[PDB]
Amino acid sequence: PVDAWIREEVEIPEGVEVTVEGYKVKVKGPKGELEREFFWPGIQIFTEDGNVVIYKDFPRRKDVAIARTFAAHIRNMIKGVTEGFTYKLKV
RNA sequence: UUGUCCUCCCGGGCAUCGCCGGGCAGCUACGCCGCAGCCGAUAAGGCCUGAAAGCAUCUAAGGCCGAAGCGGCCCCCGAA
Repeated sequence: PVDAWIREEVEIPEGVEVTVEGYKVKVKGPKGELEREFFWPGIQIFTEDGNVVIYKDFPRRKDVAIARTFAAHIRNMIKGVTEGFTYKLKV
């Protein structure tokens, strides 16, 4: 194990409410609702105060990578639900 | 229609069916009719999201397309 435990936090802005049931996380905001199932053996996701916490005991390199990508995905959900995304293409 | 025999005529036997021309039915080909391009998942490859590795990155987790190849539609045998 690279460390005793790993704990990644994702802050929740005022306009967004985040809920977790089992291994599936819901993010609701003024623009819509988003879902996703984040599963990895040993990683547990819960909401504490105003943050979403991805936590694991005695993680390894791959576990750390998985936790970081999960945090990035949750941040992407919050970003999309609170302003959304726009792509530009040139013909 | 040739040779021969039944005496001759008609009518017949044999000579590869005696030989030659034609020939329906049947069988045949050299004849004629019939043989779908659509769904599903993939290989190489082309991409999205994304960290390990505050950036980057098609890959580590996750997702989308993608072969005369693979599975189904189709045909034949099939209640030991």
